[PDB]
Amino acid sequence: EYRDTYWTPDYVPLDTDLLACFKCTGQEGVPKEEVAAAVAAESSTGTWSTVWSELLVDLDFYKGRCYRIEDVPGDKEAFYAFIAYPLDLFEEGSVTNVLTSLVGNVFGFKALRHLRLEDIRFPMAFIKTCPGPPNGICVERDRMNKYGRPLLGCTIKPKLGLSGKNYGRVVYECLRGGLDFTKDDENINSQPFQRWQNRFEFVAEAVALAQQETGEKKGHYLNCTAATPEEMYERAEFAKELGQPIIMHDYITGGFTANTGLSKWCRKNGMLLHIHRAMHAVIDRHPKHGIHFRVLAKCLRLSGGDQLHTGTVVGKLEGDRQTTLGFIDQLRESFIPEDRSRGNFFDQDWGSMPGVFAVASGGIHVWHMPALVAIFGDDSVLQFGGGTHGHPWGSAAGAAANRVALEACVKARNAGREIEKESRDILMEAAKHSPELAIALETWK
Amino acid sequence: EYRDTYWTPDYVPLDTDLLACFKCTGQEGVPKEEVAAAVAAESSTGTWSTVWSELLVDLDFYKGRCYRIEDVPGDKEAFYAFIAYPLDLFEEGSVTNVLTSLVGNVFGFKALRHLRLEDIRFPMAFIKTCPGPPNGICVERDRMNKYGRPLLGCTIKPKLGLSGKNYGRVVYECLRGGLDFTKDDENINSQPFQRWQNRFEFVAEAVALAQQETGEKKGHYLNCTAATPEEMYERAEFAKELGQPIIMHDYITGGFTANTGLSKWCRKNGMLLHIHRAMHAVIDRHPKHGIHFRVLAKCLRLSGGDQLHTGTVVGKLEGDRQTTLGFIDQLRESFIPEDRSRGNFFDQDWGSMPGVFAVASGGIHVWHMPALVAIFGDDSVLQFGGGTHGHPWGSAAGAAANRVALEACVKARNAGREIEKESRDILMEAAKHSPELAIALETWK
Amino acid sequence: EYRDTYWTPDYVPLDTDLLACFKCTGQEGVPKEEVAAAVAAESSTGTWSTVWSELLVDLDFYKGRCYRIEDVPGDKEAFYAFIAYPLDLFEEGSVTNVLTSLVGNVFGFKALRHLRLEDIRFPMAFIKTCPGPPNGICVERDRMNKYGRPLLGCTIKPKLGLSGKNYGRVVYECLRGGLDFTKDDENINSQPFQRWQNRFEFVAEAVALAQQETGEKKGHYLNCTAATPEEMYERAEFAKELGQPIIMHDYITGGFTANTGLSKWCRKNGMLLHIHRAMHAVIDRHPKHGIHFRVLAKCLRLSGGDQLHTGTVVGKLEGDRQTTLGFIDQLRESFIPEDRSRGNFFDQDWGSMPGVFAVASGGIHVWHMPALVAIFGDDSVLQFGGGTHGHPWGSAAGAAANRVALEACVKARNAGREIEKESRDILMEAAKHSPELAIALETWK
Amino acid sequence: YPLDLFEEGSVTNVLTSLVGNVFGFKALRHLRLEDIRFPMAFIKTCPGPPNGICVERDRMNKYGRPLLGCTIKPKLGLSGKNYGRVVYECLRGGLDFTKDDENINSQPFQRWQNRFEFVAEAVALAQQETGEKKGHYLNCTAATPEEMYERAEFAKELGQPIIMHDYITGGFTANTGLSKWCRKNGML
Amino acid sequence: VGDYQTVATLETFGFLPPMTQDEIYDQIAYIIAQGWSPLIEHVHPSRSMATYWSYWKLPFFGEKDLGVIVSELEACHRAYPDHHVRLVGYDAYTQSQGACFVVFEGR
Repeated sequence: EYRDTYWTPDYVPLDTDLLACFKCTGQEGVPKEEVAAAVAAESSTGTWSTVWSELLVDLDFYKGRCYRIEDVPGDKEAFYAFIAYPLDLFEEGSVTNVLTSLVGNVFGFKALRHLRLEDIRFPMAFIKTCPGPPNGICVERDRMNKYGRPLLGCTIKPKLGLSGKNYGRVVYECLRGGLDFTKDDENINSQPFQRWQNRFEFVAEAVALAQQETGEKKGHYLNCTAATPEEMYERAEFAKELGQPIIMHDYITGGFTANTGLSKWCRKNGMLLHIHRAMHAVIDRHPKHGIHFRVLAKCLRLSGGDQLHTGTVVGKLEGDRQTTLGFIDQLRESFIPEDRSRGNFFDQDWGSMPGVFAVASGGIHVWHMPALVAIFGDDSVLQFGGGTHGHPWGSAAGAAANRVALEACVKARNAGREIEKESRDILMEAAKHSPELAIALETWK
Repeated sequence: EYRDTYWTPDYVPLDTDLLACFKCTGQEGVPKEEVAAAVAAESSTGTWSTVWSELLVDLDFYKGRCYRIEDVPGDKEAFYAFIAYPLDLFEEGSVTNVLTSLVGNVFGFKALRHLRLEDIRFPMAFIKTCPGPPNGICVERDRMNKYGRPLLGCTIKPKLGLSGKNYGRVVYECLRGGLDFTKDDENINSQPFQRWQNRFEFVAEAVALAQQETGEKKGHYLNCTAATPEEMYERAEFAKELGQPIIMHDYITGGFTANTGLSKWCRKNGMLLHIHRAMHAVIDRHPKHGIHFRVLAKCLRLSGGDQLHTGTVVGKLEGDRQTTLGFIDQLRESFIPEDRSRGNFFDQDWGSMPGVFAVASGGIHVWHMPALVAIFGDDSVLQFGGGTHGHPWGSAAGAAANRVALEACVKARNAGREIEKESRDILMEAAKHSPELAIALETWK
Repeated sequence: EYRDTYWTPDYVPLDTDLLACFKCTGQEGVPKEEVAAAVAAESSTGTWSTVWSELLVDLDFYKGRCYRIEDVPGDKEAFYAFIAYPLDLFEEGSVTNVLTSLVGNVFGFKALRHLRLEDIRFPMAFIKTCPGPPNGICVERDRMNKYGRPLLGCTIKPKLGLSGKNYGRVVYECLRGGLDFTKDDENINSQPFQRWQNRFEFVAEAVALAQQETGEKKGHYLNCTAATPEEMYERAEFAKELGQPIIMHDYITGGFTANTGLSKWCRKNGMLLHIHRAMHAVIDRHPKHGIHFRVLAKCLRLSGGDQLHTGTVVGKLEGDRQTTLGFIDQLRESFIPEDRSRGNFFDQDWGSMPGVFAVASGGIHVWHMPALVAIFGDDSVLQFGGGTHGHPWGSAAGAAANRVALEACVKARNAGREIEKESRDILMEAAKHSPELAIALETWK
Repeated sequence: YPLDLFEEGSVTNVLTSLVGNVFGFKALRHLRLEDIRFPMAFIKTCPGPPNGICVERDRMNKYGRPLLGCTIKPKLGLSGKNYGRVVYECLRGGLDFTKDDENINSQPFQRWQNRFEFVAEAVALAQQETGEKKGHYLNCTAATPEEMYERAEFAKELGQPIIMHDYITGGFTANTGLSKWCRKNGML
Repeated sequence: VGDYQTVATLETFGFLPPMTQDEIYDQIAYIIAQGWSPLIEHVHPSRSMATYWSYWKLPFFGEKDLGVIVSELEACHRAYPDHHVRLVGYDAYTQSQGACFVVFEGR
């Protein structure tokens, strides 16, 4: 029994503590308080019998406190548990240390059928310790001089096979159509068919040419995720020398340590950082067990970064857009009030620490854009890899069609109109001056 | 429909291909071939309609091939799928690239209820490209001059709170009892109560003192997982200057890139590398979805490393030790024949690339040791954090008791005896010369 | 008039704000609220007429708030003013930025006859951001293996004129008498009569010889304050190579930036940092105007450092030891309750950030030691430059006499005795085994 | 050949200018380079051997007799510990040196760092036991000059007084660079 | 109750009392059963921290008799009755020491 020292019936968390929410399912017919206290201890302290060395350090002060067990709305065996953590249990600005101390060993205890990390309330102190995003939302907008509308990206299709020249010319064709950015594929950094130096050189040349032609500050997302941190820094500095204003990375596969180092280097060198969520589903695909994507989003925002992939939710699955908009709030706003429907179990304030852009990509094209604008607001980016490329008139025409669709949609939204219902009229009116938009809307009606 | 170009009814994999096994569960009443082909394509290629740029590169050659669907023994909705990959789809020695290309986006497709990566057959070429473990099993044994028996470690309890002097003296007390190594806690790298420099200095002094006293080459696992790769390399080089022969790291939290860089640095500087599997359960706790721990073990062995945590399986859960011994085989042997019971779906050969030590820790003490020796063989390490420390006579006495228990057990095993049954007689005979062993066996009978 | 927007009659400070106390004396017959609001604005915002650019940033949020005016006990024209500061007005761990934002321009306003900074309540977040002392009290005790008693130093007299060999042999003579440390003179770093390299080499040799002879870990304070930071780092690294465990610096003359850099280097290299308060009196000699020494002590503790000079208060001036003990509390304890008599106007908590040793030197010798032990506790160091050197039997004999006096005094204190009254009996009993102590007590009765 | 037709101390340039294209002319059934008379100037330009015969004898304190080496058999297959103990057994018998095999620099069965460490330990032990300054030939011929210099400096740090190289396979440029590094670092 | 004094032990069966001759027979029989090769090492106890001990006659490959091993052990023990003498089983296929422990401890 561990409730007596790790379950607190009347404790109130301190404003400097780290508060964690776990959706817990113990074995059948077990005390919920006991399993919650077991989880809390397994996060900090665990012994199989009487021990000696724990009397040389005050275990009372350096221990977690589960202070509230609430009944989950939908399952009476699953319950939300709120565990506190003294500030001293972590490193000053190490998201890696937070993950190690939170999920390092708790998932291995046999007395828990399922465990899911739901929400984390980071104290203001720990947030002020971490480097945070190198640029921020408003700073990125200033560096790109783009406002009024969300930004427009696209993944370079096919997933691989392109040489440096071919990849560069495809990126140029996508970019010259008014598209804001292009992202390299998450699994493509350096290949036998394509060495990264050639791709970076050709894509920098293409970006410069498109920037000169269209009269707009443009850029492409360059990937630095690689085998070693030395190679990552080398590629990042090579991109810096080539005048490219943004680079991209995979923080889960590369690592939280690598992501933090890359963000610090970007701040030290004045570079924008794009991030993709590769392998996030392996942690959040299961709706009952694992780690919710909001926790990963919080960790990435603390570790630094300017963009984070989300999908929207819509296009294939109407789903539960409430919690998606909730993590969007946690991505953009400095403070977010509690919202059980949005999956926000704590009053979380970020002080004046700049937020992170949201990335919506995958299974989307022109027909979805009004709802995407409505749900994601103006602080987001939309990527249409196949849609822009699969347009019969070419990638440039597809990008132009999506750009004018976005312009018309944001104009109608600024007009004070409910875009979701009359979206068909909006797209028809836009097509009255863009035949490529008309044929695109015809393709995927 | 994607079967026509991504399902191969009669294709035989090439010996240079990368073969992957997925336990797949599509939606109810869907073609198993179609969902397998969808997974295979989503690993390499995906388009929502007719596309143009894919005619500039031969999609036929740069595409995966799912070539075999087998019925899972236990579920008729779940099925094993074997997907091939041309060698060119990856980087020459980047486990990060392998993970990005394998699980980067496949887990997000709505047409799959569940997906689990089971087994990977790495081609000999890709294995020869990767740096691999810096030292190897036999090389570590040579550098420590320890043979005959498995090695004995222990985690320093409590999880935190110790100053440099206190941590160093606790490590010295644990080490002087014949214990082989000690591992720092996975979530403890640098803390406000303990700066890493002081811990490294004091633990190096304690290791030197214990090595002089006991007349054996000893060492402690030093952690270099930190916020930035620069700090990691700085701490590793500081440990190198202090004559410490081994350092430790968390490869999942720190990152595959960071782990590969650390292993390359260890090889370049002649250092041993210890690794803990923090956050592995978040990927393998669910038995039906996620990534099996054998895949992560393969990835770590390719990325380099000398030790990997496993538990045993026993102590709390008798479980299915067959597959555990299977991944042990994949950790130690150069070649492993196929074994469906052990979860080995491919004839995997590592050439002459040295293996990795297995680490068994957590929920174990003196009573379990005979079975641990029987299942893990001689190429493993046993850690008893609480058991050695919680011994009433002190950490040194507990470590000595575990050491003599291991010596007696390996002696009886070398004698040709079945240790599992007569284990009680073995431990009584050992206690006939070690009263600390007797009281320990009394404590947790 | 600025009260309307910079005087808050009912505002309660936020727990993340920076709270400052100013003893203010405006011109005769002026509104106290108005002058307090003028000081608060002059710390953040000041305009001579209507302005435009302040409407592009929310001045409401980025402005200080004076929230309490209290009547000073002793003057009705002087009044204590408590001004709040939003956390965002400073740098993450820059004491230099704090000083610039607090006293950068406020002291130049004509509407204030006198202004004195009394107390600062640093938020927990800002404290967690700063590097802090590199080692700490307990860590220094561990690295020196000295406990039970306060430590004993001495300044090397005369103030200058010594060559490398002569300085080294004088330091050796002082050290071999049981003296803990010796401090170089604050104005002596590199001279035409003595180049710093020779002094460091000879003093390192002497420290090594004395350490071998006396069988105790000893050291001397080496000064790195110089013309350029490059020279400072060079001398610090030279001392590191020579095995010297502590270096000293003048943080006011050298600068807060230089002190912070030196402390960071000491933490990165595992070095102890001694600090002297040269030119502090020019800021705190005047009891009605300037900056109180408690503020400077807080700033140094935040900026890092292991020792700080204080005097005691006694020896020449019985004075007001209450506030001295107050700043001692602020130097040692993690938390200090409010005490108006001790000059502590805020409930200040340092979390678990290690404190700083107190240094008592100047105008003291053997006769004062019991009271010094009583007032300074065990976490302090005592320096007797002239007293140990001016002893007729030599520096070694004087140091031994002071050492045995300290041992007897701390023994009697541990015995449960009131040392201050029976101090004469204590010193006579000590002299019953130390004739050098007897003659010293005879010299300055 | 006029002196100006070559580089000041480049044997590589000499070989390029001497046999670069002459062997391809059809009007010659056979051609064989027999002897070369190097001018004193060109010899004075080249770095030359880093130590020399008498200097090596001084650094080893061995005179009177020729020196005695042996190749470590078998050609390969040894681990770091096994290679080191075999070298120690060969060295402790009064043998002057041992040479690694010309085709063995870094192998999947044996990484060069382990071999260098173990052989340095064995050389130190044998030197202490026999009371003579001894050493083993360490190979630095590798894929890249950076790796060659890294291994040479690692051997220098381990107190090994001699390293070995294959000048034809590694290259005349690599050999010249290695010799210059040995002179700059006092290595045989 | 009571303390455990630090003891200069001898590497895997340095803690247990010295092995009996029948136990030596069993150990060498196990070494034979694993396909390893016996090898005898003796060294002065002052140099126990060295990496390579003074080896006896070359390792016996293809030798499957216990009696010759025992005779060699007693002969080497009589050669240096003050040195530490241990027996090591060498595995050719893995280039490691399959099993090793001390047989005779010096005076």
